[PDB]
Amino acid sequence: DPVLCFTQYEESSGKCKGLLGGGVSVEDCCLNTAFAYQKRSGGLCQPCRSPRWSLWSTWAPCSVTCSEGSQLRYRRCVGWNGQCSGKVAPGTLEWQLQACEDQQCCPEM
Amino acid sequence: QVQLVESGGGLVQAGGSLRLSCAASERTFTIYAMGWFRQAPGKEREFVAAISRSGENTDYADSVKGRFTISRDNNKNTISLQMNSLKPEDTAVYYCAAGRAILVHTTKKEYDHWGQGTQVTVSS
Amino acid sequence: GVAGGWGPWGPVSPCPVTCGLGQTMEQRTCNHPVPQHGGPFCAGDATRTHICNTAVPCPVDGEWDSWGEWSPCIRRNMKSISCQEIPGQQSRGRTCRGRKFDGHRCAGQQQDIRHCYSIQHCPLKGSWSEWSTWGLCMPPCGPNPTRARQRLCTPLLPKYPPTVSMVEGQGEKNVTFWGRPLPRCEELQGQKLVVEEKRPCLHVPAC
Amino acid sequence: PNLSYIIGKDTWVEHWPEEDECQDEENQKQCQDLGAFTESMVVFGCPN
Ligand SMILES: *[C@@H]1O[C@H](CO)[C@@H](O[C@@H]2O[C@H](CO)[C@@H](O[C@@H]3O[C@H](CO)[C@@H](O)[C@H](O[C@H]4O[C@H](CO)[C@@H](O)[C@H](O)[C@@H]4O)[C@@H]3O)[C@H](O)[C@H]2NC(C)=O)[C@H](O)[C@H]1NC(C)=O
Ligand SMILES: *[C@@H]1O[C@@H](C)[C@@H](O)[C@@H](O[C@@H]2O[C@H](CO)[C@@H](O)[C@H](O)[C@H]2O)[C@@H]1O
Ligand SMILES: *[C@@H]1O[C@@H](C)[C@@H](O)[C@@H](O[C@@H]2O[C@H](CO)[C@@H](O)[C@H](O)[C@H]2O)[C@@H]1O
Ligand SMILES: *[C@H]1O[C@H](CO)[C@@H](O)[C@H](O)[C@@H]1O
Ligand SMILES: *[C@H]1O[C@H](CO)[C@@H](O)[C@H](O)[C@@H]1O
Ligand SMILES: *[C@H]1O[C@H](CO)[C@@H](O)[C@H](O)[C@@H]1O
Ligand SMILES: *[C@H]1O[C@H](CO)[C@@H](O)[C@H](O)[C@@H]1O
Ligand SMILES: *[C@H]1O[C@H](CO)[C@@H](O)[C@H](O)[C@@H]1O
Ligand SMILES: [Mg+2]
Repeated sequence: DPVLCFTQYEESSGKCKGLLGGGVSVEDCCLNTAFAYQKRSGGLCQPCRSPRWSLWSTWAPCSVTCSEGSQLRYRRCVGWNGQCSGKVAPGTLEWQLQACEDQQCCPEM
Repeated sequence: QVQLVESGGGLVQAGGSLRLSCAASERTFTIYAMGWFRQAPGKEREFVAAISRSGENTDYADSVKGRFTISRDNNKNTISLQMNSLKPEDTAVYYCAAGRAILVHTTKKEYDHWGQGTQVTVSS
Repeated sequence: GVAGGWGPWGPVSPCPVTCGLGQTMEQRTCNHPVPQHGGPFCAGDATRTHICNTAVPCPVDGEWDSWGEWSPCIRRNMKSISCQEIPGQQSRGRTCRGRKFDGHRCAGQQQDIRHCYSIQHCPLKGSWSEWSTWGLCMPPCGPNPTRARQRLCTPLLPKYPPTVSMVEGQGEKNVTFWGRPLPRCEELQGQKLVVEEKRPCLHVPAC
Repeated sequence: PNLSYIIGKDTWVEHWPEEDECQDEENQKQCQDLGAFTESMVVFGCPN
């Protein structure tokens, strides 16, 4: 399957930087492991390295501005031809839920 | 693999100009992205200007931007560093650098092949 | 006003990489007919950046795996050294995983050895810890997430010498406790090992 | 003070692979055997 091939995977941003060309197959672009690929150009910038878990994102905003709430953060198994730690296919997300508290003042108006 | 020979240095007065040229190996010329470095008396090696394999995308240091203009001759296997308005702080040994770049539009700051260098001295 | 056309789909630059994929270029520069004095320009598409394909995979450097589990702490010809003042040794293993195609090897030592006391399945005196920090909401994105903090019965480790001498050299080494003991303590709210409290999480968002 | 050692029928000879040579999965079983042999003789010596 032809996929856009990039020349550099900017880590910690998930962005495919430096475009090499298009229409090449996935087996040919990932012969150099420092590259990255992007199918359909709608997202999911995957590096050519072995499937390792990416960095955890920053916390989502607190679901309520008052009292105890909850916030999420995600992590995407980035990589190709392999499984992440726990029999996990590439592309699967993992979330963590923590209770937050922005302030202790409520109906101020 | 590739060998670099520099030429064009000399004693120029302050306010004058000097143009450097760098002759590389012809069979492996357009492979390497090339640039210019310098090493003043008593300092570390300083990045000056870089050029991609196309010559379209150029990159310069902040100390030489505006005064210096790097150009690439893809037909005579030479690169040129037009140094206008030479100051006494430009007295250094200018090294020609060769380094592999995958894209034709990517400028580099790290290079693996270096040369013997040329001497540029500016007096006041 | 010199009319400029196109030259060749030009002479090829060599493939600048010995592995995988690279980008050559020829384009078609406006060199055989050059526009002069700022008249017309070369009409068409000058773009050729070509993907050259080398059929040799590039070297990939191997990365370290995580540290393994600590081995049981024994000593040779000393029966079981559990709940005694007999220093032993234990090991831990890693795995260099991912080096293919003449890549660089892993830099470092693959085994970790430390000196230990065996506290496996030993009865000890204990004391109740305070309330721990509130944990995460488990299960996340599922039916009814709940928090969890707890007070566990932490064992009181015996006052043994923290160092040991070597036979060959006079320099001393660290000793570190290892094992799963059985702590003895008074009960708090009807439990002997660990008392916890669950509180459900509020305003759970969609994932 | 000059001294010559004899490799006779009562001499054990074993190959010690170097630091980057133990990263193979075939030598992973053997290099953990050789490393623990040194510390049991340096720190504890020979029992009995
Ligand atoms: C065996 O394990 C113990 C740990 O259980 C280990 O102790 C280590 O001690 C060193 C040195 O004391 C510690 O390094 C410290 O780091 C902190 C910052 O994290 C500094 O503030 C410390 O500086 C002060 O302490 C020194 C003396 O302790 C003073 O000389 C100095 O001027 C400051 O007052 C100090 O640099 C280290 O954190 C621990 N823990 C480790 C390494 O886990 C001991 O070394 C181990 N023995 C062997 C042989 O491995
Ligand atoms: C975030 O800021 C707070 C100060 C409130 O203004 C929030 O508005 C609503 O307040 C009620 C309490 O009456 C809460 O149930 C909710 O947090 C919220 O709907 C505002 O969202
Ligand atoms: C050609 O032969 C290959 C077997 C490799 O040894 C190549 O070296 C590569 O050079 C690039 C720099 O452009 C590095 O990014 C690679 O890590 C390296 O494998 C050689 O050119
Ligand atoms: C996310 O979790 C922690 C950050 O708190 C780290 O172990 C790591 O950065 C991971 O990606
Ligand atoms: C989430 O938690 C706080 C923000 O509420 C910070 O420590 C950090 O941004 C983390 O990602
Ligand atoms: C083992 O050692 C520490 C954790 O104890 C880390 O440096 C790393 O996780 C390694 O695998
Ligand atoms: C060995 O050391 C401790 C157990 O005492 C833990 O951090 C872990 O189980 C490791 O394997
Ligand atoms: C925990 O249990 C009781 C409190 O109920 C006490 O005897 C003691 O504090 C122990 O640590
Ligand atoms: Mg005896």
